[PDB]
Amino acid sequence: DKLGPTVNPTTSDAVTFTATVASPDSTTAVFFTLDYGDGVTAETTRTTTGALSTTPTANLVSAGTYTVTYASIGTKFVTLRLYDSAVAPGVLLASKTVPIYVEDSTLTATLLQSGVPRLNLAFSGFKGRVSSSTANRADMWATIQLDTAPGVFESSRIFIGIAPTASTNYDFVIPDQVYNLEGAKTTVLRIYDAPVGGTLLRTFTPAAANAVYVVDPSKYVLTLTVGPTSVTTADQVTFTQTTTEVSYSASATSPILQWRFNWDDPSVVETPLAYPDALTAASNFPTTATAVSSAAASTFRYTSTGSKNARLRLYDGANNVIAEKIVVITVSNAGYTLA
Amino acid sequence: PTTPYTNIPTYFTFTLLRDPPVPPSASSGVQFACALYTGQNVNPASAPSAITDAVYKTFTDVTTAVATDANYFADQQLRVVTMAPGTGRVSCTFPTLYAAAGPFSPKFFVFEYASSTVGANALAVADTVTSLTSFTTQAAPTFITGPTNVPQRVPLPKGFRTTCFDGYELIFSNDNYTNGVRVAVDAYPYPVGQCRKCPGGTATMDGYRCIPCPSGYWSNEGARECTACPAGTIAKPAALTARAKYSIDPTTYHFVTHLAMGPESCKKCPKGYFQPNIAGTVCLPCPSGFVSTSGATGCTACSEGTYHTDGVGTTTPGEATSLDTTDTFGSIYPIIPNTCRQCPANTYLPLRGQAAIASMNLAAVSSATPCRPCEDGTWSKAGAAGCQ
Amino acid sequence: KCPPGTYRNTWFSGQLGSPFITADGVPVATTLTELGSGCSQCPPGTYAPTFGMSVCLPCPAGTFASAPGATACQQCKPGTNSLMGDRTQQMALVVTNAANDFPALRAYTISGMVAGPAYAKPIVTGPDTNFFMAGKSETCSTNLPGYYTDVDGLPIQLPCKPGTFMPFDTATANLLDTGLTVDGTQCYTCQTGTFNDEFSQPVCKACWSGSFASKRGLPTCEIAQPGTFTNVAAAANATFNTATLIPTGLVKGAQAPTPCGMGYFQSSAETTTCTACAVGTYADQAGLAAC
Repeated sequence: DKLGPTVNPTTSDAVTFTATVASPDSTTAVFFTLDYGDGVTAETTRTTTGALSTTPTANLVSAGTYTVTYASIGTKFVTLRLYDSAVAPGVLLASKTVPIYVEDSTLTATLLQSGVPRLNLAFSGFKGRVSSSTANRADMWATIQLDTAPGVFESSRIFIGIAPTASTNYDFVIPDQVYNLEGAKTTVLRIYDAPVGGTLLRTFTPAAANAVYVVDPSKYVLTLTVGPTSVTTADQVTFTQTTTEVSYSASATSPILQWRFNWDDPSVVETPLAYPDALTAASNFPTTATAVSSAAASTFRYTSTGSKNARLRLYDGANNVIAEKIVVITVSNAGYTLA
Repeated sequence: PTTPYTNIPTYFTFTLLRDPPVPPSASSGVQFACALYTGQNVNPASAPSAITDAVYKTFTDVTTAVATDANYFADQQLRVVTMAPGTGRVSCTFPTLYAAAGPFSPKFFVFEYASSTVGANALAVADTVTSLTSFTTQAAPTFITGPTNVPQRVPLPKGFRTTCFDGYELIFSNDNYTNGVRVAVDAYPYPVGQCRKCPGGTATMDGYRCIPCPSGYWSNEGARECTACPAGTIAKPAALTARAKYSIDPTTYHFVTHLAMGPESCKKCPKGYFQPNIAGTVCLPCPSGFVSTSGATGCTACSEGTYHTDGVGTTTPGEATSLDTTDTFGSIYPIIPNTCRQCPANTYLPLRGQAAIASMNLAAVSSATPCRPCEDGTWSKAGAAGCQ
Repeated sequence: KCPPGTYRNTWFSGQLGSPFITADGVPVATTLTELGSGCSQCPPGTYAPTFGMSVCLPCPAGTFASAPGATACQQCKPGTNSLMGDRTQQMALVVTNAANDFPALRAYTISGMVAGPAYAKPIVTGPDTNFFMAGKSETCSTNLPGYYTDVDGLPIQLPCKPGTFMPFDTATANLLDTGLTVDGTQCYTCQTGTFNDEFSQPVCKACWSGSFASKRGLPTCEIAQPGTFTNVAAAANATFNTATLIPTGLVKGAQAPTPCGMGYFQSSAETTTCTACAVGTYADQAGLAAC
């Protein structure tokens, strides 16, 4: 395997290799050599192995100089080859080949998630930028892959476009994709040159807490408890912002979602989108019940004598609510009488 | 096989063999009189008096019978069948109607038929009967076995759809499905008929069933006709695994193990195998002598003065790499030798495409190369087609 | 070529059938095959009419094939329908085997009004996880109470039209004349003093006191015209218990207009009680719109 950088290597970085050798049949000494896809660069010599046996032996590149810097980007076929004797040609016992993808350093690819992807429900709030450093670039395809789990597979090839000129960013739309883990994911946006096979050009990474997280809307529980219900148009309903507790109750590490409340009365516009109490932007949503605001107390009087749906909902990014709690309030004007 | 249904009119077939003495092609046809008695006493009142063939061979002439002759279902019937020349096997067919249920014992006899007369027991020795296994008729279940039906002009509230359209199989769910991807969940009050896209490997026309493709082809999630795999490819269906919790959106049905999801499944053959066809369900090992190159459509014949063994000693052999077989396919396509070798000095190959004959046990008989001693008084300069 | 009713794939053999007969809820590694050829038998839920094919295709909707070696699929019975899992399994909300969670698929999601005074949009909440018709590796499942199936072949179970109600079973009903039995395939019309403004309803709601209903199978309550009233006590829509998602305790409202007696009028329509005529004015006959 490639012991070097976990990400697909670029031209400059240069890779190291792990290759354990075992032998459940016999415990003798053999000599190994390493061909590289670009054989011009290097042609390793035959070095001795010891014992081997059923257990794998930490071998090959321990403190060696087998690291090779590639020149062309593409798929290179590294070739371990074992020989019995240290004379040319000897006897080739086995030869395992491994492909190593080397990407282009010039091309850049960034993934944006507009909103928080919900569970089950299809999430379309994705977007991709591809800034090419070269002047002219050929047509290019991309493949979203939701997770690194074995069950989930790479999607179909999407034709992102040409990116023909300059070093300007070229947005491409990404087709819908359904998640199902209700947990943290490792989204991978791969980019290919040709439609079928060809070569790998870039592989994006969630990159340290910008990872796609799947959220179950059912888990959220929000209480409203806003004043009375049967009061009349004269009486003022009291929003107690401290009493409205919002909690996720599924996992500790979830993204934050600004809340917003509506009276459902045309008189007053909806409340501004704000964060829960004593909580800043880009933090974990509280697993325990917490007020929407630290110290607030609203008083509202409904103008019209109808059924009012006082509704508090959570937004994030795009205006796509995941958690809404509505409460009905009725109004009557016939209770009064004068004589 | 033992017990037939109660009231369904059951056909009975009896196979008769004439054994290696099969009447010659150049001859005249022979005829036999197969006669049976079911056991029921619905038709001509009483059962046959005795078991002997004498009474049996005079039951009724039933060889020709219309369905509505009132004899088409006779408990005891005798028919006459003919063997044409050049065939040994004969089938006797008797329709039987069982009015009531109960244990019955069918008695079958066979007689050689000649010149309108019935003969003796066609089986060796006289008065031997092949008594069928006594059965008890079971109830007759009603089940039409055709395709799916469709109801005409039935009222449905809003979303419920009797028939989805091409590339969307039918679903019964409350959730708000659009196209095949869903939009909202728990929108409709009750559950209703929606349409899903269908996963990659599958492809659906006229969608109630969402069918995976035959191995040859490969599909995309929402296509009408499943796409053909290229000539020099295999279309290996990637393992799908399964759903573990019964509360996770299923990709597809449960019996479905593997699917050919997308063009990437169409892997290309390793060196030494060619794939001419378009289906390409299995790659074809190139025949002896002929040599391939990567995913090949046709094997190229090895040139004169050369044979076909491994090429490990030589430089740049065209051998299949471990990657191309173990990693992509596994053990179904091992590494077979693929290259041409020059026979050494003082031997020559006049013909093209004779490979090195192998041996499956080495310590018993050793394998060699099919080049020739180069008749005396002549030499050859390593690989040559004619000795100088 | 392979014989019809069987198959062979190079990438996989064997059958994985009946994954809803075992209590665990997992398939079985069936390897049955026909001796002469050796071709693999079709997995339960498929068939193979042609002689040669690699993959043998799933049973279409409204059909079933319990046996592995199926030549073709059989149309479901007139009563029942095609849907993976049995009725009880489809009607089960609780789970027994925690690991598999198999006997917990929630396919009903009924609209009915919840136990207690509340009224919650469909009682079962969350996405339906088990919904396929095609895959049918067992006997045809009986029909969800709300729906029905008239003809033998039917891909999806059809909902009962407005002004009708199919109860779950014969005995577990609310208002059925005692000379009939609900076999599923035919949907019985709602009884006098009920309304049904939607489909797939296992029982139609009794009209709220004000509005009444007289005829049979009425999609909407009839407005109590001015000049009468409609008093009734037991006029409460049935209460779907969450334990078994079945309604109960439905009692019909006032079938008759029951007009306003003499000396008592009702100017306003949709009213439960009758108002006395004011001083100075008289009501000569019963049923007078105004004084």
